[PDB]
Amino acid sequence: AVTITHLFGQTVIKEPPKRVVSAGYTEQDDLLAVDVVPIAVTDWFGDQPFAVWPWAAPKLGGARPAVLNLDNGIQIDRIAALKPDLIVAINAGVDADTYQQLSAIAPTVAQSGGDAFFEPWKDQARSIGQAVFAADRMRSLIEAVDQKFAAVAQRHPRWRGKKALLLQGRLWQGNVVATLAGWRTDFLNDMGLVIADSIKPFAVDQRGVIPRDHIKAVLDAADVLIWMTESPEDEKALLADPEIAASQATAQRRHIFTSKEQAGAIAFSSVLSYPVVAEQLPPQISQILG
Ligand SMILES: [Cl-]
Ligand SMILES: [Cl-]
Ligand SMILES: [Cl-]
Repeated sequence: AVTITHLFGQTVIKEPPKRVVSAGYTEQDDLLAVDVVPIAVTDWFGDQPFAVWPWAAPKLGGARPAVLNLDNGIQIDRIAALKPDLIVAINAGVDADTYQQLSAIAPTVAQSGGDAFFEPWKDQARSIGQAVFAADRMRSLIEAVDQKFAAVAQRHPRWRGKKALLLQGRLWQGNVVATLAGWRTDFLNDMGLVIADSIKPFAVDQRGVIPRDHIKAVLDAADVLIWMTESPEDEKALLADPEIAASQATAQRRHIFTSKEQAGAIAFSSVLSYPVVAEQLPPQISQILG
């Protein structure tokens, strides 16, 4: 028997769960990675089959899990009717009230820390690994992710010190939104890249929010710009913006506009999704810096 400790206290899991609800946005990836097929998955975005993205889809096979959604909040009645022996909500934005409500249905694994959404991915992965008795296997999977990105650095020693920015694929009310240096950007550091500090003065929580008249100046501080774009229309809209259009990156073609899959892979930041980032992204960075 394993005992998981989290923000709301301890959860005792007597044996390996045969019925598992994934009540958060990204958890289905770590569960599938250790070959736990959830009976329910919670949709986030992308409108994927059964809310499982292409990298994890082969693991799903012919399984047809219920698809939940957080639009109105956690649907507990649906989770109750599914009658799970385990509920994983790390990423579901659980609070003290909703947790006890989930605990009534079955043992519930909540987030460990002050982040109700999107705690550091390794913490989420390790927690899931222990809960499903996959702990040794999960450790190997995490180590494999670090290996992949490190191998990119070794293959591209010239990239070291080059400045990059990781940006959302859409403007918010005319403003560029950058991912601040943190665990989310660690995969870029592993490749040897540095996050341009031009975004630091504009920091809000884990994101920089760039005023319009600061956009060109902030972008021009970077050698390569990675926009996480979910469709061709996202890219067109960004290139139509005069600040972005007049940036050095446009003239010098320093822009990387991700595919929906690539954006989703970054967004999920899982043991399954990150390997996709390590494969598909560096060839695009190579054409620019190279
Ligand atoms: Cl660590
Ligand atoms: Cl194991
Ligand atoms: Cl090689």
